[PDB]
This record gives sequence, C-alpha cells and structure tokens, in this order.
Amino acid sequence: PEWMILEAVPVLPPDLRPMVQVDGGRFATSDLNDLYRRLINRNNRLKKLLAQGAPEIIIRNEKRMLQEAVDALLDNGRRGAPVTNPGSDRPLRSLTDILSGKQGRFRQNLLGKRVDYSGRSVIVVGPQLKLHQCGLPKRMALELFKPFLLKKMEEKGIAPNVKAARRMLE
Amino acid sequence: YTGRGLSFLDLIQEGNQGLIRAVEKFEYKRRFKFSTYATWWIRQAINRAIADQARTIRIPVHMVETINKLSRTARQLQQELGREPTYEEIAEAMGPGWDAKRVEETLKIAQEPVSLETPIGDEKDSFYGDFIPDEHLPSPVDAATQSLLSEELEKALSKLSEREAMVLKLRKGLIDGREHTLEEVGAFFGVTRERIRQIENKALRKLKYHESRTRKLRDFLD
Amino acid sequence: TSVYIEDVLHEFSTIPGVKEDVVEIILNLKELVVRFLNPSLQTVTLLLKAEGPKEVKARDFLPVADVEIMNPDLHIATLEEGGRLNMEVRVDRGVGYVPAEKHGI
Amino acid sequence: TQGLPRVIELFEARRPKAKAVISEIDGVVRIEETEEKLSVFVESEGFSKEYKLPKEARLLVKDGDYVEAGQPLTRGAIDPHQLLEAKGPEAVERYLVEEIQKVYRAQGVKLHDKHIEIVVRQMMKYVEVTDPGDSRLLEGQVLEKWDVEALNERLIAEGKTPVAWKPLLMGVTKSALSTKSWLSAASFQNTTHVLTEAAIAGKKDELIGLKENVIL
Amino acid sequence: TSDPVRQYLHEIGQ
Amino acid sequence: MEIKRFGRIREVIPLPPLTEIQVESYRRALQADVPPEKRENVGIQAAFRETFPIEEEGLVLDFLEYRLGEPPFPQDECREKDLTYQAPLYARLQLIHKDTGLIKEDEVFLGHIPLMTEDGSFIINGADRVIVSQIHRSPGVYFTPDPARPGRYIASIIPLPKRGPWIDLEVEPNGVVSMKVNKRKFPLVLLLRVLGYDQETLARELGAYGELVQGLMDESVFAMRPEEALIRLFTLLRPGDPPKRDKAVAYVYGLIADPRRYDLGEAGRYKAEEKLGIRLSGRTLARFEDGEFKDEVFLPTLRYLFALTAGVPGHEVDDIDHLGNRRIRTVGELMTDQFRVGLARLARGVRERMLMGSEDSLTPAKLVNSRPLEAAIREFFSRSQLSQFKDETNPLSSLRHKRRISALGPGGLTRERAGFDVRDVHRTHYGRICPVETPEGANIGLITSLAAYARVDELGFIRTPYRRVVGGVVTDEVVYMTATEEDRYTIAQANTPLEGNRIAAERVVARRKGEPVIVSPEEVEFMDVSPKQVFSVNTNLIPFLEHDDANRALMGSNMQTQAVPLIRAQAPVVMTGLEERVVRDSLAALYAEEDGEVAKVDGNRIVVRYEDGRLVEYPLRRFYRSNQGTALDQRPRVVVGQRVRKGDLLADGPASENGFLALGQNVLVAIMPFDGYNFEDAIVISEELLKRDFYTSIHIERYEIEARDTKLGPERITRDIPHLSEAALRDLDEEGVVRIGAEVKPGDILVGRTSFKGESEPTPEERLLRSIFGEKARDVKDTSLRVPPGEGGIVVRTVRLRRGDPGVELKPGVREVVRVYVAQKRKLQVGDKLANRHGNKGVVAKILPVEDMPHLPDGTPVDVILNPLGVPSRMNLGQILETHLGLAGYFLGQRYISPIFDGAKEPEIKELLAQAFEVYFGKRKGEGFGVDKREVEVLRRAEKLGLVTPGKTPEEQLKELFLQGKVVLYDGRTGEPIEGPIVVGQMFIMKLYHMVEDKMHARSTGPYSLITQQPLGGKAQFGGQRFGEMEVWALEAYGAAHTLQEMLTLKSDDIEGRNAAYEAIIKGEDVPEPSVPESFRVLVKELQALALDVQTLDEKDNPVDIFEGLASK
Amino acid sequence: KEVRKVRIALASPEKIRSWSYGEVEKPETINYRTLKPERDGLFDERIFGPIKDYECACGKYKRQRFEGKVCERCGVEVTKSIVRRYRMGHIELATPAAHIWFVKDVPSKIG
DNA sequence: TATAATGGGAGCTGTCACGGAT
DNA sequence: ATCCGTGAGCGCAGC
Ligand SMILES: [Zn+2]
Repeated sequence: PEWMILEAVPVLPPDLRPMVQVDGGRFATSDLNDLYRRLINRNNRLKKLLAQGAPEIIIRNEKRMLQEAVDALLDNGRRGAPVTNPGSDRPLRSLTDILSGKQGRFRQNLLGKRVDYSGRSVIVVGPQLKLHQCGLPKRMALELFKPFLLKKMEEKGIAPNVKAARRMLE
Repeated sequence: YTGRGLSFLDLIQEGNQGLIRAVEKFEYKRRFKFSTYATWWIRQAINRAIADQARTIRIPVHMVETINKLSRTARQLQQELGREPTYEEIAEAMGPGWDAKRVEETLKIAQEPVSLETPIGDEKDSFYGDFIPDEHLPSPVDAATQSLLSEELEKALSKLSEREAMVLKLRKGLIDGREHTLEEVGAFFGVTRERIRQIENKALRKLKYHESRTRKLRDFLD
Repeated sequence: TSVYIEDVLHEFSTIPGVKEDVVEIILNLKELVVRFLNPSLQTVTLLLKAEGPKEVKARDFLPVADVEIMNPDLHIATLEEGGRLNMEVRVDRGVGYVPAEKHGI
Repeated sequence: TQGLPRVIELFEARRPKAKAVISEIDGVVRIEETEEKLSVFVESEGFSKEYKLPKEARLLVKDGDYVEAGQPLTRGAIDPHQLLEAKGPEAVERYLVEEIQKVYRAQGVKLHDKHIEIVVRQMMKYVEVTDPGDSRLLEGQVLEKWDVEALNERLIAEGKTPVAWKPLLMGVTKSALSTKSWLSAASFQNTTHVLTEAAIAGKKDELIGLKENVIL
Repeated sequence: TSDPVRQYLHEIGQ
Repeated sequence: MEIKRFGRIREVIPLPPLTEIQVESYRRALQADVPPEKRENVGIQAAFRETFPIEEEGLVLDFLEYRLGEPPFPQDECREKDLTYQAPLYARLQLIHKDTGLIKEDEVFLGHIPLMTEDGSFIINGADRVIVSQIHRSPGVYFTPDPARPGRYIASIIPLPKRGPWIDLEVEPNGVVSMKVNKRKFPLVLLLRVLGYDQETLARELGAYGELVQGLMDESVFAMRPEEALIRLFTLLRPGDPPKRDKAVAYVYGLIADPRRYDLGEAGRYKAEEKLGIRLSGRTLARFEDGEFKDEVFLPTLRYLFALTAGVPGHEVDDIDHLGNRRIRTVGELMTDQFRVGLARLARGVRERMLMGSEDSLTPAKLVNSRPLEAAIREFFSRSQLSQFKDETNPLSSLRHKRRISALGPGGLTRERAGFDVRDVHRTHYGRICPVETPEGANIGLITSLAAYARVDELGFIRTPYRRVVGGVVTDEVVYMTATEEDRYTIAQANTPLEGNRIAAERVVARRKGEPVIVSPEEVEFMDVSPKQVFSVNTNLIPFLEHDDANRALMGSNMQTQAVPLIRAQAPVVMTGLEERVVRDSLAALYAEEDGEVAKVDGNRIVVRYEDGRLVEYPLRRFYRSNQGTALDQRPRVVVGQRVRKGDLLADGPASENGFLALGQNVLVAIMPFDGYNFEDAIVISEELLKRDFYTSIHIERYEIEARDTKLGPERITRDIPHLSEAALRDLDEEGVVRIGAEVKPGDILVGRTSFKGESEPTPEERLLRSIFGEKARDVKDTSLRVPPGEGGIVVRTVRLRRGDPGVELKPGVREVVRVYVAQKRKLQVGDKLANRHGNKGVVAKILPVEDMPHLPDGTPVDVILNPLGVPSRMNLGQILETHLGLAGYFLGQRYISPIFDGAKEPEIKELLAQAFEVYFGKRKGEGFGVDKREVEVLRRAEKLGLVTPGKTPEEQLKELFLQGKVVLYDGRTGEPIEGPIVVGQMFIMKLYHMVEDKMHARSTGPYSLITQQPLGGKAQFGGQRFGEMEVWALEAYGAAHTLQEMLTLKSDDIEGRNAAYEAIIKGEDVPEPSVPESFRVLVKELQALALDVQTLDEKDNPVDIFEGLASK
Repeated sequence: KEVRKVRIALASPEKIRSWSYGEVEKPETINYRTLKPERDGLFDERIFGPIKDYECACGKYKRQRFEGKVCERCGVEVTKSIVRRYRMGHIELATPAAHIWFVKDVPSKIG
C-alpha cells in the first residue's frame, strides 16, 4: 500500500513529449513539459528551504504546493482548479487525459489508427459495373499501388530505376 | 507582482525565501523599522523569480531586462508617434550600439514555444501536433533508398577485388563506419601508402568504367 | 484552335480602353465560322489590328485566300479612345470536340 | 417510454419511471380499492402481501384472480431486477428480448432475436455470493457465474459446503467495465478507475477477446 | 481550505 | 428577354437595408461621427465612463473625451499587406495629484480599434471576417415554475453576462424564502434587514399574503441591527475574511449595488419594472446611499413572487424563449463588452503603477499600457468564435453570414447544454427569424438567420412591421412591433382581400398571440405587411416555396450560399423579385449616384460625368481571389455616351446578370430515368454544356512561401537548385520565381528557395558514391515550393516582399515573403455537384454526347436529365412548376417574376404554355410538315393513360400535353419515342463549391505523426484515411484478422514493418510479418510515467521485452 | 518470446528508479541560444539518449564501432536514437506526495 | 542594504441520467 | 436524501 504514496516521480521519454521546431522556425512543446518543470521548480525550492530550515508555516505551504503540482501532472483539473499556462484559460494536458477520452490514446491511436495505402473521393453511380466491381480513378490507383507499379515498371523498360520511376510519377 | 508568469503563491514562496536572508542580515542599530529593509529582499526575490521561472527556455535575467526595456521604450514610441514602432526607430531611441537588426535579433531570442495541444477549429477535435510531421525519423522512402544504395554500391564493389573494395571500405568509412586514413589502410594491407593510394585510385577508376556501363548508383545521388 | 493577343499573357488579363476581357473575346472567337476552299488545307492564321473609338466586328480582319467568314457582323470587341487591339488567331479544321486542355495549340 | 430511449433503458437494465408493480409471491388478487385509496392484497395460503397503488393506477387484474409471482398487477414497465428476483433469470431474459424486439418491430425493423439474446446473455454473466460456504469468497461479492460454478464443483468434489449464489442482472456498460480484461474495460470508459483497481490487484489480461489483441 | 490563498491567510493570520 | 410580373398585393414599404443590423450597431457603438461632446453614454463612451475614474485612495485619473482618427492604410492595402482596417484611438487623461494639487494632461494613444467596411465586414489580419450576432435571454427578472414542487415559482434575477452573478429566489419547503447566489443559499430576511426593512414594513408589503410573510418573519433578524445583519450576511456569504464592517459593505455593495460590476441592462431594467410595476433610478438591484443600503427591486420582485404563489391574476409566469424575453447582441454590444474587459485590465495596470513608482513625478503617458486593451480587442476579432472567415463564395454568401444569429459563441451555450426548446421555432419567430434557414446537424436551431422586413431595436429585440387596420380600412402606417407588442392585438394576414384600402372578406385570417383564428373585419386591428417578412433573404430567393417542404427548402436556401460564380452566369428565368436588391445592398455592383453621362468605359475603370460636371473614375475589380477561392470579378455593363440616371447600373459584379443575382444557369431539363445514371439523386449532363462552356468557373489558388534567417544560415530564393533540369526552371525567372502568365502541373515548381542543409555527416555510402562519380555535395537544399498533386492552373500574379522594402516589416526571424497566385478555369466533370433552388442536389455521373441525349421533335436536345424518383419523397413540387413556366419562357423567350405566396398560379402558367405550343407547333404546320407517326404512338399511350381527350385532333391532344408541361421526347440512340410524354422545360441549376478536383486524394506512404507515429490526417498534409473503431468492428465481423492486423501495424505505426513492407513490394517480395505497434510501446511508457508497471508476459508467466533490451540497463 | 499476457501493477519507488536512467534536476529544456540539451534538463542526452544515432554530443564517437559507450567528454551513449522514445527519467522528492488516482477515486483506496 | 511599507481577486451562471458515497 | 463524477455517433474539412 505504501507504493500508493509517491516519492520518486517518473518522467516520460522526451520524444513522447517533445518541443520540436515547426516549419515557421518556431518550437512547440507538450504541456507535460511545463507540468514537469513546475514540479521541479517547487521541489528544489522546498529542498533548499528545508535544508536551510525555516518556519513551518512556510514549509507547510510549500509541501502542499508540491502536492498540488504532482496532482496536476498525474490528473490536472481533478483536484482544485485546472492548472493553466499564462495567457489562455486552457487547462494543460495531464497524463490521464492523454490516456482518457476519445482523443485519448486508446480510442484514437490504439483501437483505431490512420492507415497508409488509402484514399478518398466523391462517388458516382456505375450502372455498367458488375456487382463485384468498382470505379477507381487511374491516378488514385497509381498512388495506392505505387510500390507494386514501381516493381512492374522495373520489370518493363518504362523506368531505369525505381527512384527515377517515382520521379517520373512526381 | 502577479500577472507576470507566476502565481501569487509561487511568488510568495520566493519572497519568504529572500526574507529569511534579510532577517539574517537586518540590524536594529540602523533603527529603521523592519518593513523598510525587508521590502528590498522581498521585491528582489519575487522579481528575480519572475525572471528565473517564467520561460520554458531559461533566459538570463540581464537579457530579460534588456527585453523589458525594449518593450518600455517601444511603447513610449507607440503612444507618442500615434502609430507603431519599427526595428530602426526603437533602435535609435534605445541609444548607441542599437540597430534594427539587433531589435529583430532580440525578438527572435525572446520567441516563446507554443503548445502542441492547442485547439484547431471550433470543434475541439484537432490539435497542433496532429498537423505537424516527423522530419527526423526514417521515412519509408528514405530508408528504402538507403537499402537500395548500399546494395548497389556493394554490387559495384563486387565489380572490384576485395583488396580494392576493402581499401575503399576503410578509406571511405564503409568498413566500420569509421573512415581509416591511407597510413592505417597501409598498416592493414602492409603496403606503402603510395601503393595503397594508387590502388585506391585504380579501384575508383574501375568503378567509374563499370558505372559508365551502368550508372545505377548515380540514381541514388539524385 | 489557339489565339494570341498583344500585351496579354493569360486568358485572365484585361485590355485598357475596352469593355471586354480576354476571356469574353475568346468566347466570341469560338463562335467563328471559317471556310477552307482547298480541301488539302488544314491550317490558317487570321490577324486583327485596329484601334480608335469603334466596336470592332469580324468584318474588320485579315483577308486571305480560302478564308471566308460566314459570320461577318460578329461582334468581337468594343474599343474607345485609345482602344488598342492586336490578335493572331489559328484556325484548324477538324472533327468532334477536342477540349482546349488536350490540343493546346 | 417509447423508441430508442426505451431500447437503451432495457439494455442498461434501468428501472423505468412508469414502473408497474408485480406480485413477489403468488396468490389470489384481493382488490381493495376503498373509495379513499386503492390497494391490492395478494392472498397466499398462509401469507398476505399488501401493495398500495395510487388511486389513479390502472390495474390489469380483477378481483379473485390467481396473480402468479412476477406477474404484472398494474399497467406499465417492469423493473427487470424485480422480475429476476421473482420469476427467475429465464423470465428476465425473455422479457428483455421481447420488449427490445417490440420497439424494433414497431419501426418495421427485422432483427433476429439471437443478437439481442447474445447481449442479454452477457448482461446475465455475473452472480452474487450469499454464503461463501467453504471458500474465501465473501457475502455480497460479485463474480462470474462460470467461475462460481467451477469452484463449486471442485469444492463439492472434495465434499465441502457449496457457495450459495444469486443471479445478478446488470446493464451493458457495467457488464463491460466489470470484465476480467482491464485492457477492454480501460479502453471503454472510467479509464482511471479501472486502471487503479487492476494495478492494485496486479491484474493480468489473458488476451482472450478481440479489443485487447487490437490494442496490442 | 479549498482556496489555498485563504489557507495561508489564516495560517499567518493567527 | 421580357420580364413578366405576377402579384396582387402592394408592398406598402420597402425591404429594410440588408446589412442594417451590422452597420447601425457598430456605428452607434463607435460614436465616431457624433461630436465627442454630444456623444451619449453608449458604446466605448460608456466603457470609459465605467472604468474611469481610477482612484488610488493619492493619484486620480478621470475620463475627459476620446477621439477616433483615420486609418494609416486603406481597405485594399490592408488586404494586400495583411494589416487591419482600424482607427487610431486617443483619449484625454490627466492624473490629478490631489495630495499636491497638480494635474497633467496628455492625449494618450490607447491603440487601434477595428473598423467595419461598407458591406458590414472586416479585414482582420488582412482577411475579411464577420462577427455573428449572438442571441440570448434578455437580462432582467423572470418568474419560472419550480418543476420539483408544483406551486413554487423560483424567481430569477438574470444580469447581463459578465455583469453580475445570477440571483435566484425561492420559497423553501421550510416555509422561508431563500436567495441563492454563487451556489450559496441563505435567508432573504437578513438582506432585507440590511436594506432597512422592519416587521411593520414587511407586514405592509407581504402581510396581505398568507403564511408566506409569516415565514419571512424571523424576529432574530428584525432584532439584528442593519449593520449587524450586514456583518452576519458577510460571514454567511464568505466567513474567512474577518467580518470587519468596512470589508462587509465593500463586498456586498460591489456585488449588488455596484454599477461597475453589476449592470442589469436598459432592456433588463425595462422588463423588470414592467414586470413589477415599479420604476428604477438606475440599472442596479439596490442603492447604497447616505451610508445605508436601500432596496429597489428585491421587495417588488418578492411581492410578485408571493402573489403568483398565492393566486393573484395580474401575476403570470414568463416564456424564456419568447422573443420578448430573448434579445440579440449585435456586433456593437459584443465589441463594447470585450472593450470594457481590456480597458479594465489596463485600469488594473494603471492602479498598480501609481504606487510603486514615484507618485510625485508621474504622467498619464508613463501610467498607461497599450497591450491590455489591444490584446483584448485583437482576440475578439482574431480568435473569437463569433469572428469567422467571411463567406464570399457569392454576394448572398456575405449577406447571409452577416445576417446569421447564433446562440453559441463565448458567453453563449454549448451543443451539449442545448435542448429542443432553444432549437425550436417559437411563435414569436414569426416575421423575425427565418423558420426554414438553419444548418442540418447538431447546430439546428442554434444558428439561424434574420427575417426580411424585420429589424432589431435598441434593446436588442427583433421587430416586425404591421399595417394599421382601423374601422375596417387599412393604412400604410407600418408599426414595427416587438413580440411582446405583437401579442397585444389581433393581426390579420397580408393576403387578406382589400377593396381599395378596406377589408373585402366576411371572414379574415387573423393571428392572436401568434395563434391562428378567423374573425370579422370589425374585430381586426392590425395586418401583416407582406409574406416576405416571415422568411430570410436566401429563402425568399426560392420560387414556388409554397409548394416545397421545409426540409428541402432549407437545403435550397443553404445551397444558394454555395453557388460558385460562373463565367456565363445568368439570373433565373423564374425569379422572386429580390435578386437585384441582393446585388444592390451587396455592395458589389457599381451604380449611378445621380443622373449623369457616362464619360468613358473600360474593363479596368469607368469614368462618369454628372449634372454638376464632376468626373469620377470608378475603379473595377478584376479576377480577385475570394476568401473561399472564387474569382470575384466585376464586369462593365454600360457604354460611352450612356446617360445613367440616379440608381442606375454601371458594372455587373461576380455571379450577376444585369445587376440581377446569377448564382447558376438556366438549362433545359427532362424529368425522366436514364439507364441508372440518375440513380439515387445522380444527374446526367450533355457534352454540349461543356462545349458551350456552361458550368465552367475560374478558381484562384494562392500559394505562399517565406525566406527566413536560420542558425544554419539565411534562406535565399534562387533559380539555381542542385540537380534540377533547366526545363524544371523553364517558367522560373532568373531569381527563382515563376512568370506571370505561365502554367504549372503536378511535379513543377512555383518558387525556388534554398536553405543551408544541416551539417549531416556524409554517409559512408555517399562518401564512396560522390567519389565514384566525382562530385562534392553542396551546403544548400531544394526547399522549393513544388506543385501539390491534384492542383494546378495558370499563374496570374507574383508578389515578392523582401527586407528593405518600405511599407511592411518581416516577422522577427524572417528575410522575405513571396506569394504566387495560380488561377484555373475548370468545366463541369464527373464528380462535380449541382443543385437547384428547391433542394434537388446531385453529382454529375455521366456526360453523354448530344447524339445520345434525348431530343425534342424539332430536334433541340435536352441539357440535363433528372430522375423523377427524387421528387416524391422530398415533396418539392416547386421545381416542377419552375420547369413548366421555364418551358413557356423558352418558347416565348421571356423570363418571369413570381412573388412567394402571391405569384404565378396553375391557370396562368398554362395560358403562357398555350402561347408556346403555337411557336412550337403552328410553325411546323406551315413549314411543310405534319404529325409524326411516332407522335401518334405516344398519343395512343397517353390516350390510354388519360392524359389526352379521346377524339380530339392530334394537334389538340399535343396542346393538352403541353399545358400539362409534357412534350413528345425521342431517344437519340434509337430514334423511337418515349412511350409516354415527359416533362421538359427550363430550370435554374447552380454549380456548388463541392468539386471532385479538390477532394480526390490518395497516399501510399507519407508524413507520420511525431508521437503516435501514425499517418497524418488531411489531404493538404498528404494524410491517410482514418480506420477508427467502427471500421475495425466491420473487419472483425467479417473475420479478416490478417487484413485488420495490416491496418493496425504495417499500414499504421509499425515503424519497422512499414519500411520493410515498402521494400518487399518494390522487390517483388511478400510483405513482412507484423511486429508490435509502436503505439503500444507509447502506452507502456506513458503508464510507467503514471507509476504503473505494465509488463508483457508469456506462457511461463515470465517477462517479455517489446523493447528488445533497448530500454533495459 | 511471444506475448500471451499483459500485467499491470503498482510500481515500487525502487522500480521507478530501476527504470530511470537519471534524474532531472533543473527545470530547463534546450540551450536558450544554441537550442541544445541543457544539463539537468528534461531532454538531456547523457541520460535519455543521443538525439542522433551513434552520435555523442561532443562528437568523439560517431560510428557503430563505438556503439554502447558513454563518451567521457560529453556524457552521451552511442546507439540508436530511438532510445529517447523509451528510456525514462525520474525526479526524486525529499517530501513524499500521493498519487491522486488512489486518493480521489471513490472509494479512496488509501482512505 | 535600509522614511515606512504586515488578511486576495474574480468569480459563470440555458443539460442530465446513473452509480456511488455520505 | 443529497452531492460528485461519469459519459453523452463517425468521417471530411476546418485559411
Ligand atoms: Zn562523446
């Protein structure tokens, strides 16, 4: 049961919560980063205050704040008021919200995932088709089977190499 | 001191922190009431904290201070000019060593990252990271081409003897990633650098002839 | 089959001194009727260069042998003071309806 | 009390607002619609059951009629859990399947009762302990009927007292969340709740279903 | 109690 | 094209200015025109009057006067350089240091306030936008019935949003009334005590009532002195602050009698005093004066509640959806509210800057910050949900968007806290909000549009016109009345027959409180104006609407807004009589201000002389890209020497004909099946339409690139690109930019930009490769803007902006910005979507040649074929009538205008048809031809079908069929007639935005997500198709385990498996076996970051590593 | 082996640290100027892993021959950079806090 | 581094049905 | 009895 109390908090691999540079040249970070940093700020503040020694009243508040922070990291908005980064009244995303909801990992990236080799277009009626037939635009089928055609084209003299074949398609 | 990127309570913890140092240094011989000498460390601590804990990217306080005076001098212009300052106006208003380039430069450093979880559309069903690609990781086309290149490049080395190829492997760093100098390659084959150098040239040229019948590897150069 | 107008680059251009656009002009030039007397002819090239305040109709054009404009009073443009105008049309006798984005003369 | 709303109220095993009353024990209906108030007394051989009805309630039984236990006495919908405790599980299954089909048939939708029977079967998958007998089970502890039956036949084989159990009807949502696969339940709803309880118990998912394998 | 501000206020207000 | 007009009613008044609500409100808020001195306490004015004065309590700052300047840049230049049409905001601030006595004035520059154009739009960030009016419940006091308890009527004191918390009063079952506020309930007797009420006064007020007053009689409170009651009250409202009297009065007043935080509203006030029969001295619930609080509403409101609970007649409950209790927040109110927010945030900054700084030496210039107010307004116009991209597919697009009312938006409702009641069509909507126009989906009822003859008052209440009926006679006096006002009397309908100006009917159709009723003329008091008042503009633009179902009508009106401007656009042969008005008030068609002679005409400009002799060079718009991409271009319609009077056209706009709205084209349609090419709403077109260049429009696709400074090095735009054929730059100029007039196709380049490639170590292979051929890799890359697959067109413009170019500065870090404009004219094709004004929408599924098209006896081929099965279930017989009259028009060469509910009737259309049959047959009689044997066969069939009279001459039967709108149609494929007569005629069909060209998409392999590592989503991102749980369920049901696995691994986020699959295909290899997805690894690590030990195991219950010893130490 | 079971259990403080490769000490991200891992930051390569395959920050080792070595001058290991997607960090606290899930999940398991 | 300076600031209002704990 | 926390259709597009 003591494991239900947390003394060592883990931190998710930085790739899973990064601050990459967008095309505009600006960088963009996950809310997890600002949550984790918030904890560190409070933790080291407390470590110093404790190591130095100072009125309990202060320490009490500080320890409480470290609690609230951990709570925001694990499940923001669950306790108290949602933690909000300065500027917008937007609650930050906690690990729970990453795993919970339709936008959560399960109902968004595990039970259902976007797939390659897949296209979309407006549909029309094909009375001439047979029941086991459909009408697939040629250019769609080009992309859809692109690798298969790269091979077939290579079998032919339509292309010198697969790369130049694809560049022909470009 | 609120509304500067930190909450009341965070700031308070900082002001109390400094207050303990102030109490440790306060002298009643001066005869000034505690409030007088205390405020100094109470304001310094909170103001320093705001400059230490308000940026996802740690930026020195002195830099923050420059940026602050940039906005101060700028707004002065904005309200006087009745319009809107530029890199070059503020630059001169700031003083010497201040140019428009420096303004824009400082603004570039001041640029702050934005949240990937930012809402897209009025339907909160989309986020920024959804519309941001992966540039780092092997893209199946890139990895495919590298597999093809190394295969064909080897097929070109199969058009050389293992000595010629191996020499090229070490020299170009295909043997073990690390490219080995001619003196090292001559240490491997027990051969004078000149002979190693010349057979490497002979090997490259032999590849060129074979290529002049194929040019398959040029495609990978693209 | 194709048309060149002076000082115009794209169909989406404008002609100062004129109430018509490049698009409307070419729309008028599809309404053109041409007679190739020699059956061994497959090509011709019409020209129209005029100005001044006058409603150019197809009466004004380049006369050529084996070239008969059945539709003379066909309005092609309206130009007023400083109504510059120059055109070079290519007429090809053919069959069916070949879209422009196929023949691209 | 009609349409898709009704289908959902049946599938979820929810107690209808216009819930009719049913006799707990069988007997003879003794109408007592005294001018002041309406009441009905089911007369058993040595027992008597008093059911008070709003004077406006529309009774579907006359006087001196054999009201079997679990039989409707007033017009309205039946609480499925009451029918389960009265007539037994077989009846609640029949009632649910037939009422759902009623809604679908009314719209003119043709659907084989099999599908509704599969769902209902899942709603009747768990049971409650009434006496642990010679087991670590606890009174009121809910569990899968298959597990209680298996442990029971094993206990009986060694000649131990059987584990008395009681049928438990629940809705689709609770039956799904109460599965033995924390992956499926966690992917459904109440993610935090499910996860905490599974981790505390050191739960393991044997990957018997589809959802779990799809996540993996 | 729900408002940590008011909490510090009373804690140091005694 | 003669225009005929039907109708038997006169419009006593015209249709109000269409964008009146959007222009009048914003004006009355800015008060820019009215002299700063005469300005009334409204808009930005009232905002300052509220925020100011700022008191330190000692530096003070009072408001003096504000002014609005002129914009640095014009609208067009704002759009070009992506600026904002806004005025310089200045106001007079002094700073009076009473302590010293010195005042210091300096007109302070607050910022720039956005300005609305002529049409009623904006150009925020250089892009046009619209601020949708928001609908909500009027502030005030309302008596609603407690649903839990039958005879309890909770009272609700609703204040203006963000202008006070809601106050609810309710007689608890405990016998004591209660005032619920901020989720806190307490006895009202105590507040009343603070107000100064005593048991005597209470008995004087409520003592007439039953035990109700008795429950209001708590002696403990009467004994508690008012101030004591106030301290006690505070201790109840919030006990944590030591209840110091000075603090108590502060909070209470600040929430009940503070005009700076609580403001019921002029409308709320009006409704409160007309509900309670009182008069208020201000928009405040109570009044704290002379050091004592004094009730103003609490007691009369309580009186009304108690009385309604008892059973007094004069007291009644109120409808919360009644348009008298529902008001509209015009653009002006919304702007002012965001203004007050930012201005109050500034005030807080000023208040903090007048204490830490040297108060003795301060000035308003050093005390005011421009960021708060600017950011507040910037946001309200930039990232507010009510501020949306303007709709300008066509003129009516903008008009509708600017006349659209939403109950959502910040400060409104969400699609989850919205029930039927708010979505329904209340009887008050009559002639106020269009009951047919609304989106189909979850927004239904939430997004609606304003009526036509209706208008919004100052209190934000819709108002419809009604003529005055007196003694049986009718006048032109148009009483614009509100809902609560229209209920007062009996209003008769417009169609009501009148003999001159007097009622001419024994029985008159009448509406009492919205309820239908028939009465005598003497009992009539008012009368409607016209039917048009009870519909929107888009809906009024649909003929034969009285013959269409509301669902399909909704579709038609909404689809009109989606009509692309066609190069050969034309007004409908059948019009309602509002198309020119639309073009007029759409501010897109040039007109003549006063009688004058047309100086010179040109496609670029038109010069006009007038009576005064003035010469104006009116500029024209030519091939201008719209917000939606439609090429909005104006075109000249007058010639030199033309004498244009006042209000005369000078140039047609986009999608317009002779100033009439031309959303589509009038074509010949036959209502019949055709080899299943009409199956399920599908449509068949004729190749002749493409040859005539019908349903063919121009589209401007704008592309953008910017060169910016990088730590790797500065980006530069150069024609030179490594390994790029000179033909690849054939159209690219020497700089790298394309040439105006050229064309591009997928695989081409628009602009060549090169950036510093990373210091990427040359891969061992490259080392060898490079050396083998003898070349050295560069330090610049091909970051050129290529052509997006599926896109193309002709370059029309190129705009290259660079540093050192005066006018605009490049965002910090940027070096230049270049925008290319590629336009393209497309004709109709398979997949393009057509619709009509009656709801019939469909996709082009077959483009047959004219020899296959069904043709008429004279030889004329039909243009479009429409399935007859799409009418019965949809119940939109209007299209039929439109076709019949179109047929008449087609032969009489005349267009028609039919008023809605008072237009062309069956008999009249048949008379016109009869005149056509002569032009369609009699000519034949004299041309040397008679009856065709095929016609005789069809007539035999019809004679059996009962469509013609047996015995009549063949001509007469053909006529009978023509009057029915039916003609003998032959099949061009066989030459044999259609066994029955078919409905042929003209119909108005519009080309819709939706076009297959912008939708077709495919992706074998491309961009993958950062974390999820799954294909991106969307076409513009070259994204894959979503395969959610529902599709997965389908595959599971089938039992396609391996297929599903593929979509879950190889085609998803098996980073390895997918690369291996691509290679396997190009090498004629079978695909690889799927390994664990990367997403499951994300889940494991995310759960471990949640201190949860999720581990994969095996048959031996021993751990298994899906990270293959890559995360283990 | 083949996965046939998936287990979930509370992690011991020792377990958390047994996973972690280090501890974030400073609330920092990348170099405010050079945009590179700040030491004791949340992206420090020395702990989580190299940003690039077989690539140390100092650049002493840039080959697969060096694979599996933490260069002493930089402090970064040599292997696949995908490690930054898996290798996890920790943050040791002097004062203990409670996992809100076990506190605010009625009925509170702790309580 | 020193006149003295000692209880805050902003509130969101037009869902709801169910299961659970108090 | 009351209050708290839980869920409340799928895409596409979204400049
Ligand atoms: Zn190293």
